[PDB]
Amino acid sequence: IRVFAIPPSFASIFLTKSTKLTCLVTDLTTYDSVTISWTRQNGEAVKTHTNISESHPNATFSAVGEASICEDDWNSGERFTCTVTHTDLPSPLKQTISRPKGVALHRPDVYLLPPAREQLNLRESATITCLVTGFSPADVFVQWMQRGQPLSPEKYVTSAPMPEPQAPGRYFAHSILTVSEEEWNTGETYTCVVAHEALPNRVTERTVDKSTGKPTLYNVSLVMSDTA
Amino acid sequence: IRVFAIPPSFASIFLTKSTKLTCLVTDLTTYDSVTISWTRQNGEAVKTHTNISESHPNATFSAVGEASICEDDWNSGERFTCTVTHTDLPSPLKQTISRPKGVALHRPDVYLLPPAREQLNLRESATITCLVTGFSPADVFVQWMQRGQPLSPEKYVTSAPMPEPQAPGRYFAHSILTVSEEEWNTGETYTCVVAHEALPNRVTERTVDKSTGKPTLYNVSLVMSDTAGT
Amino acid sequence: IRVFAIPPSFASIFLTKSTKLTCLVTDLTTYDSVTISWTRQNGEAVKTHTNISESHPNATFSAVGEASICEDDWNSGERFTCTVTHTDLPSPLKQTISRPKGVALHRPDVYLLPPAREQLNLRESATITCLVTGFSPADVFVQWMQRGQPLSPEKYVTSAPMPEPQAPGRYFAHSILTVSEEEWNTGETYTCVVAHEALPNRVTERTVDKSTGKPTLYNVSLVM
Ligand SMILES: *[C@@H]1O[C@H](CO)[C@@H](O)[C@H](O)[C@H]1NC(C)=O
Ligand SMILES: *[C@@H]1O[C@H](CO)[C@@H](O)[C@H](O)[C@H]1NC(C)=O
Ligand SMILES: *[C@@H]1O[C@H](CO)[C@@H](O)[C@H](O)[C@H]1NC(C)=O
Repeated sequence: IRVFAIPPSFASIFLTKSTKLTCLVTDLTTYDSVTISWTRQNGEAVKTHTNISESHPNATFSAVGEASICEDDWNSGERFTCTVTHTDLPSPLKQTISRPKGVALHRPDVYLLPPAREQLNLRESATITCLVTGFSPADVFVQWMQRGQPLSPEKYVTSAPMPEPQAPGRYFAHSILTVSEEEWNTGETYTCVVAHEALPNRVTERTVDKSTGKPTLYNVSLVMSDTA
Repeated sequence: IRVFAIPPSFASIFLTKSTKLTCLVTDLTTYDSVTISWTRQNGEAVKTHTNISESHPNATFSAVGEASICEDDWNSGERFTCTVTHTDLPSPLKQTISRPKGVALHRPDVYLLPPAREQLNLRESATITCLVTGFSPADVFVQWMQRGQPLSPEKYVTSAPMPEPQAPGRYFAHSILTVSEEEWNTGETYTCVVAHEALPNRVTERTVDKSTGKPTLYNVSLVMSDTAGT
Repeated sequence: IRVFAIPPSFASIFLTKSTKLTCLVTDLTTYDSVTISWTRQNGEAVKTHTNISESHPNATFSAVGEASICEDDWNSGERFTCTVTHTDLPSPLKQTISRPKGVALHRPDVYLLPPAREQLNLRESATITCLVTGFSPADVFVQWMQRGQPLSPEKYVTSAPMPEPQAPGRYFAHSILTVSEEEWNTGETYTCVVAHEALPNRVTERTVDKSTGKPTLYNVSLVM
């Protein structure tokens, strides 16, 4: 009986714009009369459940049980407890869901680095990296937009957060968006959206352009002489 | 009896980090045992209703009650009804406020405008404006932060939304942050934050500084008289 | 009751080069004995109000009043009282129309702002705004002129005056001009004029174009 109730990630919270709690049974024979429900503080019980599949190649009952509940309820510590009433165990399988309060809350520092000059000289592609550093919960979401329109998820790839060597509490992550080199030369502005809990507005946007790392000063001095 | 309530705009709920709506009753006699609550169409009212204001000396109430309500439930289209029971009106008075449905949801087109040279040449101050235009509906919230830190609301003021001349459906707004010239000389982010429901992430951030724009300056210092005609 | 006595703002007197007094009749019987006051302190009667409004659908009667009063006489501070002799009230309602005096006059500091780089990069429309700062009181009739010919009122929108955050006495105003990007690229010597009483000539002009907004870039030096 593997009731792995993994809380949805913050990227999943701002991806589908809905908080779906997870209480899924793994490695168990599919049976009937399973009355799953969520019990919280003050005895509230609101639930809608779908995605029930009788047959599985691994002989594991799905019992996905995804319900839409407001984010403020999670922010209030409602301790969402799953109550899977399986036949073998008459007592409901209690699995609580709550945010691990007590962790450090450091806002990320978003830096939109310009593409390398040699790669643009190669005239093949233009990969703009979005270096996100300094976040303790390590729950970061990176999304790219062009002219205010979000791009397809397959154009940009985001690496999983990993601990920072200098700061043990803080974490860092990176993501790259690959476009054509003349697309970069066109003058389009790319915005990197970084979603995190510690941010005052929960998101942060940085804009990159052709004129973000150009040489502000040219100091050419043409000196010509006819003597040794 | 002028019955009216102020619906919680997106700007207010974005500023307060919570969704709360007020029930307001005007031109009624001063009786005790006030029972006002926002009843959802399923028949379940608000949990708590506190912070009721005190009557004006002119025998007119502007009392407002606040409660914690889910934002998804409000903006999904579910209308909220306020029940008003009092000795003056034995029949239960009802109120209704709800955001309009079917209105065009177009993202704002934010273009921050750097200040002109002459305001910098004058030594009094510098004004940085964040031109927000082409957004529907009219409601919008503009916030200014410096280096990721929120600034005081007294420094920046947001203009009231007005329709765009080209398109009647869209609207445009202004927000000016007045800062000293020496602050503009130093490198500061001075981020402009625009909040709107039609945006995907609901927040648009733009940055500006002294090095913003700044076409490349050339310093050609050529020496040619050393040849002296071979 | 209530009467919509709207004093003529500085914009109205600036546009028509004359003062057009307005005292809108509201909340009165449509076809009852009505006597609106249109006399000065001395009692002289102005010319009869023109363009009388028709019968409003509700019980309230509507009427548009106009008058031709001078500039300094209207600035002299005499009282233009609006009172109506009507049978629905035993006593007539008085709402005097007069300029409020004692307000400080501050010279506006207008500074036109070039269009943003992102707007010039996306290239859908070009919005040129004329920022008005440090003007008091809250009155403005800022305009927009194209190559010497003023643009249509519909093209430009003038924002309502609001108190300045740093200076409570002073106010600010906005006036955007939505134009084509190619028009800005070609250069149409757009100009902005702002109307205010505190200026020595009541209006000042600022000129902008594409070459404006571009500093000196080419510091080529010839030395011997
Ligand atoms: C540019 O070059 C000149 C000499 O050619 C030098 O004196 C000057 O310091 C240089 N500019 C900067 C910013 O260093
Ligand atoms: C431009 O060149 C002149 C002549 O060499 C020099 O004196 C000046 O400092 C330069 N300006 C810069 C480098 O900003
Ligand atoms: C331009 O060049 C002259 C050459 O003498 C120099 O004095 C001046 O400082 C330069 N200005 C800039 C902004 O580089």
